[PDB]
Amino acid sequence: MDFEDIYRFFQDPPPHYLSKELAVCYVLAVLRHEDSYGTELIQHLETHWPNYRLSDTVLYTALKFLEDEQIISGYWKKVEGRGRPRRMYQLAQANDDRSRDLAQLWERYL
Amino acid sequence: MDFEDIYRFFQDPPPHYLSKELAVCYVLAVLRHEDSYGTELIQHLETHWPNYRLSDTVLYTALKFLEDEQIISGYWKKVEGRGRPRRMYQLAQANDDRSRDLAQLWERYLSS
Repeated sequence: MDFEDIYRFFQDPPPHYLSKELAVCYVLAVLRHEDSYGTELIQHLETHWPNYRLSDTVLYTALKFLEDEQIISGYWKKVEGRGRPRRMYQLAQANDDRSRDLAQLWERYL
Repeated sequence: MDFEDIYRFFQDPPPHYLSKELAVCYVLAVLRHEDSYGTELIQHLETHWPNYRLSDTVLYTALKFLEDEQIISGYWKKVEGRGRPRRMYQLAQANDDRSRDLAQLWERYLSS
């Protein structure tokens, strides 16, 4: 323990990993603006909201929930230069106040 | 999970245990107003700032640091109707008031 290490923590504290509940609301906040995919949802968090991180396990949990609830749907998309397609997600509906409200819990949490 | 979990999470998330760094600043914020003791420092944190908790492990890390750096000192106090004495803590007299700066870091963190 030492003073440099203290103001360190305060000037640039380490991030927290999202819980499944936060992850659901984050993912919805993103998809309300653009379709996305797992790798990007993780990376976008680190770049846009660097006090937070998202693991593959929690991301999967959130996506499975949102699919089970029919709030999002998945689709395959080509990736230039690659044979293997990419699994994209989009909001399942045009108008869904549930997705809007959940996204708003994220923006209010922040 | 279900949607009720979600709203319930946002209404009352699990509290965050203080890191050793935040615990040093919290303890100093307390001691700038009053002498205190371990069990009180832990309880006071939860009662006044319920989004946080302090463990005995992290508290004793913080207290040992602050004693080793000569910012705080301890003394023994007699508790009514009890054999076991109580270790109290207070800011030591010093020229360089290290506690102000660190206490500020707590309060600023709270508003952030």
